[PDB]
Amino acid sequence: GGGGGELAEKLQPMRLSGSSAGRLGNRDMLITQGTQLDCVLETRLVTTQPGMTTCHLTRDVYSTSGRVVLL
Amino acid sequence: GGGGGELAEKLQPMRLSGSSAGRLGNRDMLITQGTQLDCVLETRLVTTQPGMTTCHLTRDVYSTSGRVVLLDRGSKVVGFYQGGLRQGQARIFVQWSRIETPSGVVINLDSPGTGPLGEAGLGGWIDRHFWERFGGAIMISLIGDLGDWASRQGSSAAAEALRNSINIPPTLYKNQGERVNILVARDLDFSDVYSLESIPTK
Amino acid sequence: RLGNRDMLITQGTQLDCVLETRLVTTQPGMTTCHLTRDVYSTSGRVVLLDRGSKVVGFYQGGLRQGQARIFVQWSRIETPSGVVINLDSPGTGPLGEAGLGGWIDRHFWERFGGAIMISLIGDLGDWASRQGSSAAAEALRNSINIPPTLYKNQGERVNILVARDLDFSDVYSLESIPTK
Amino acid sequence: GGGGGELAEKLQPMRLSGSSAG
Amino acid sequence: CASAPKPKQPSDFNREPVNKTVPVEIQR
Amino acid sequence: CASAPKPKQPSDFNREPVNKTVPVEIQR
Amino acid sequence: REANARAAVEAAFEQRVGAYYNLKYMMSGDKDIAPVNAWDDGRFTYFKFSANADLPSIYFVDAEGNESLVPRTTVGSSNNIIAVHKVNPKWMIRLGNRALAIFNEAYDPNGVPNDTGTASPAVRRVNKGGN
Amino acid sequence: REANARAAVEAAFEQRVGAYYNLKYMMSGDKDIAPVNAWDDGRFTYFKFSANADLPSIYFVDAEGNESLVPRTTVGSSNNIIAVHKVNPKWMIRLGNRALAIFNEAYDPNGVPNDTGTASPAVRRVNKGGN
Repeated sequence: GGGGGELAEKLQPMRLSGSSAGRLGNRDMLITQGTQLDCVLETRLVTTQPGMTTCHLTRDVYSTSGRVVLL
Repeated sequence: GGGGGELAEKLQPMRLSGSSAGRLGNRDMLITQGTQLDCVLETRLVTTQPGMTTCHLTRDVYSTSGRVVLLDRGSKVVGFYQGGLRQGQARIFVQWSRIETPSGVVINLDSPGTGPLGEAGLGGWIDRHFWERFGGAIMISLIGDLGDWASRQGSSAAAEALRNSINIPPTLYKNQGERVNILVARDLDFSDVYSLESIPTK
Repeated sequence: RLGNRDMLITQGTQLDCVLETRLVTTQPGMTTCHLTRDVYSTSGRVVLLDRGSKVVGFYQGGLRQGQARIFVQWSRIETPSGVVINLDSPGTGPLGEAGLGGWIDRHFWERFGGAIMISLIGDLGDWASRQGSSAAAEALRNSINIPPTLYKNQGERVNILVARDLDFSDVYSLESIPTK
Repeated sequence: GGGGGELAEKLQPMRLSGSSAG
Repeated sequence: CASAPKPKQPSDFNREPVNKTVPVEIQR
Repeated sequence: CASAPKPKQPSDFNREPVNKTVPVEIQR
Repeated sequence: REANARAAVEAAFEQRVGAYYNLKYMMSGDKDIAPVNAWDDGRFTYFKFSANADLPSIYFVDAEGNESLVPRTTVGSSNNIIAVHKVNPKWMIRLGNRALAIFNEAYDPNGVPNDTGTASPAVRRVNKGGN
Repeated sequence: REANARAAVEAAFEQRVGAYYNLKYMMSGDKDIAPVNAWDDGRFTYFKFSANADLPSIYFVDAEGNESLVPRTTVGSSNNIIAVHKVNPKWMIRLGNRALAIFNEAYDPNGVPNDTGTASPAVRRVNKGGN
């Protein structure tokens, strides 16, 4: 039967596919997501018109292994 | 016959298919759904604009068997939020997308972020913008009344102002360094990146 | 007739579990509970789900005005020995009433404070203007429809009412113990 | 199953392609 | 003016040792 | 009239050395 | 050969040698949901419950008194032991509307480091993926 | 040959010779989230935490007292050391609603220049891309 429409549609399963762990290739030549780049704003920013900004890195940015200066 | 339409449609059966129990493959290289990952929030969270969050695991995460450390402490988790808040809401939905182990292991967990006790979404201090929503109307009404008083002492705009600025969604502020949980929404398999070996005694 | 009643949990069996996560229905989310007791078969002779088994579920959609219970669907249970079965069953209260319920925040102030404040300032201004010798409806129309929020504390007892037949024939078997 | 519509659509991943330095 | 009630806080008066006897899992 | 609260500022009274002993990673 | 390695790993996990046990645990609150035994081995904390007792929910209490979730595994021959994956000075036990506080009276901040990546000091976790 | 070069690079990274260590660090605040050791080598600052301690979040404090994010890497045999990629007079440590301030009492403004492009003075970073 196809009855019990409301209860039967609140009981439809949510099946989420599993994930498999991988490995990063070379962690000396890599900057991964979520790395924070600290830079100093050069241009003064006024949002009246669309425009372009510019900043300069204040610090060296290392690799995820923390051994090579990449930026 | 096909009569008795209302009673015959309230008597339509609801037949739910049965389920069969299975078994997990390797419980030493596995993190199952509903595991709680305790991490500390790095970024300060303000929901004005859509953005990306970041947190670090404060503790080691073991396998379901509880014998192998699968996610080391200090692992970096990256997530994001979007859409802002609605009136009456005090928690934002955050999806954590990926975790990076200090040894280079990467797994894509797309899981909901929660509070320290598992309540859904991240919550902090809420700015409801009371003045930006009602100050125009209050000011218009008060100046109207003051002008009327001055005109009398010789011997609707407020609704228009309110209609335009009444619907301003609230903003959530969450401080940096706050504790959060990631509730694993899917099964995470580490069979391809780790293996176990016995240590020679003494 | 049911096939094997030693490897079977039938519909309408009550699974008593303790809520781990604190539940707040602002955002859709996932719940988690642990079985407090062993669950036996319909014959009542084999423990099919051990105590401490972890159950994962979810809720969505929030509440409507006048509702005090949220619908929770429990999706999967994991046995401490590694058995997994997908039960997609409704979560209930300790006495089997449908949905999880707790303390309800109806947001009285967020719904009526704008109107009350607008009316009171209007009346105060009128009084001050007289002492020389609708905006409230607009405010109410926009914020009157705010759905309530349910809060349920962690550690609360809940039931899972099994909505389908669960078969454990493929993962367990029975053997007699040699006497003495 | 395809249920859990709201929660399942808030859990859709956002996969951003990496970049290579030139 | 109304907030979600907190779960019960246990009383800190009847504080006593958990272990009346050594567990057998410790092999003692 | 309301602003986002600041995170807790640590008290500057109980100021003491972090290193009670030389770390072994320094090989000392 | 891999069966030999697996047997060695299981033997190393079971042998459980060189372990120190802390038994200084107090409790206050609702004693009807109390464990019959609590201890820790320096890495995990174990609460043992009787056969007739419901298994409660166990929470991690920080210095300010805020509760938070901690992962648990159920061990023991009859699933009567809850093992939490942390060592902490204070624990909270809740079942329904009853609460019980557990106090570690010999808390060691240092603990023992986890140099191997496993719950045992006799098994390495090694990086298979290479890459 | 490239395996020889890689072995040389790893040996140069590990050898870690000619390094000066600064141990003049004070702390005030919530000592329950405190590290057991803090030092710097002139380029990175290292905070070591015990096995039973949660790893907190560490923030960079400027002269006016504003906090900002600083990149970190987790090092050590048991992931017990947080290495931040900067040397700074003042640090902020936060975990939940607890805060601890770390003060570098021997801050050297000059530091040591990074002429090689790597964290070690024994490895050049060289421009492969040419172009």
